[PDB]
Amino acid sequence: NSVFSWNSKIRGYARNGQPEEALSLYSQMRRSGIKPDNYTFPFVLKACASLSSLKEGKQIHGHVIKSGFESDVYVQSALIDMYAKCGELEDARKVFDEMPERNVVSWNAMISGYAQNGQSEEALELFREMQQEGIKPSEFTFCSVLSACASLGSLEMGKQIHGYVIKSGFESIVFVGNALIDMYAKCGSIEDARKVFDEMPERTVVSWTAMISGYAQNGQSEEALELFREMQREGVKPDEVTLPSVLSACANLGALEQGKQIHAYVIKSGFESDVFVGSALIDMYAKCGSIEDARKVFDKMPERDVVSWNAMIAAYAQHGHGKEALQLFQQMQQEGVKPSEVTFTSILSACSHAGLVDEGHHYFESMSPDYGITPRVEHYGCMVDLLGRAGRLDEAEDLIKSMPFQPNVVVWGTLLGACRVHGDVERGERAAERILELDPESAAPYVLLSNIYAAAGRWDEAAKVRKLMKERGVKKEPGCSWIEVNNKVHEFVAGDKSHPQTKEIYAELERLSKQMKEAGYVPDTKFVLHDVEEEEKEQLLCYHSEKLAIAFGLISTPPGTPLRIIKNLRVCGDCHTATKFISKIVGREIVVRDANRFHHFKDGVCSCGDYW
Ligand SMILES: [Zn+2]
Ligand SMILES: [Zn+2]
Repeated sequence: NSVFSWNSKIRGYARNGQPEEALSLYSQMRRSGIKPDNYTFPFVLKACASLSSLKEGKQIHGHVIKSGFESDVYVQSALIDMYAKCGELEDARKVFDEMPERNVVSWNAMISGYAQNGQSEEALELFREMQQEGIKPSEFTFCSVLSACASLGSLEMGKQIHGYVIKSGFESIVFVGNALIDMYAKCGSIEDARKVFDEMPERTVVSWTAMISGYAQNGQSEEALELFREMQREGVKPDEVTLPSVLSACANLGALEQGKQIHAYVIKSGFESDVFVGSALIDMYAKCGSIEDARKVFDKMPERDVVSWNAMIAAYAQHGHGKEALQLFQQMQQEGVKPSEVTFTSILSACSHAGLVDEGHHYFESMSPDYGITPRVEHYGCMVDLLGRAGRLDEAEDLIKSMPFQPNVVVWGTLLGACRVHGDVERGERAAERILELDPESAAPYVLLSNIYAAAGRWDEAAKVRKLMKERGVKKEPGCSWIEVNNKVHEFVAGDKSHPQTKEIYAELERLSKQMKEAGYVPDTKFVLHDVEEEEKEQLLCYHSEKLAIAFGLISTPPGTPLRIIKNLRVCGDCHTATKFISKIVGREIVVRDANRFHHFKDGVCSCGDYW
């Protein structure tokens, strides 16, 4: 016999998903006295990479040295790919540098090894070095560096690689089209991603999934759903990767009935038992204001891993069911499910929204000694929110300084929001400037500080803050409220008159306002950000978008039915008070999801405890 027979059988096993059989063959060849050649080693090393077995891979490296093939280009490229897929990028790089000759396959193995393992900068650096030497990149090369740009968020870089793909005539390769959509979406230019998606002559389910995900991640949930319907019209079958993004779009919109329709499709198509689909269903029901249906999904799941537990814990957290989240955190450990840093963000968030100060401190301090997990900046952010709700503003600011991280806008905004609740003008002042230094084009610090000054009677400084905001050309996005009625999502802006039942909506607000007034409600116009007469301020206040949505819900659903409102920005203090009164008057539960919290208004009381 000869090595050519063995190579044929090893090639067969290695390319049919039987790496262990290929390696078992390689061992037999060794005993039989037939020596491998430069064609055997890539297949056996690829088998090692398929199993993520560094030990055997290192043994084969030893055989490559002894056999005198330390200079063969294909063997060395196979060594690179083996070390990379085994999580040893330094060993792979060492092999790449010592090579006496490299072809394009060797560069792709090293570049892709970096991109697939997070080191996006070194991947692009390697790619720049590759182009100076004049080595033509293949379509796989471009897919790797496009994924590196997507990770880094550098849009201008991806635009460059896009031109390079146009130059190399790869723009019609299906994989390249998918990689470009993914890059543009994650870099923020969703229109250019759609431009690529429409131009593709051939689209797979991966192509549709990338376009749908991009829309869903950039908040554009309606276009995601429209493309998901279009995808069914063209005959492209969604799979277990498509559905989470579709569910995420439903989650953002808060359309509970649209979510249940996608849930039934999930059941029809047999994807319900998929673990990411189930976690997405939990999140979707939670985000749609139905903690009961999220719990039903969780309870009937045949398989519950860490992301399923995290999703259900996070679901209870954002609804302020703090004790239930912690009960689940305990139950999850008793069932042998190890927490992650995501679990701790959720249970610390649960302690925040429910005011469990002592519980939050103990969990946070227990992260490093009692688990393997060192706190990240979001865990410190949760703690700053916890201290803020407790009125311990000094502790919270000191924690921001004493933090072993760079303070970000989230952590300062948390403190700034806490300053508004507790009337801490000077600390609010400091927190605002810190936010402006980090993000000068954000409107939230200006509006917040103006509110601070106004509540404290400092009308002059409040006006100068608003004046400075207009000067710097910074504008806040208009408010917006959505409500699902009869399987349709109705949108309202402040003072809306475009709805076909405007007459009945405004008439219902008139009737309702008479009952609120008789119950003690007194409009507070102090923070109507409009330089107009008092009587005009009260008229604007009457028709803030969440009260239009509540009124539409009241005339469109039978009495006693819960109402579920989604607000894009924030529920102003007067609408929060107003909705407390309304919930008792109409005998309904009213659920408002604003940017930060879930407000459950029940019998004159809100679940947030008047801190948001
Ligand atoms: Zn309001
Ligand atoms: Zn509330």
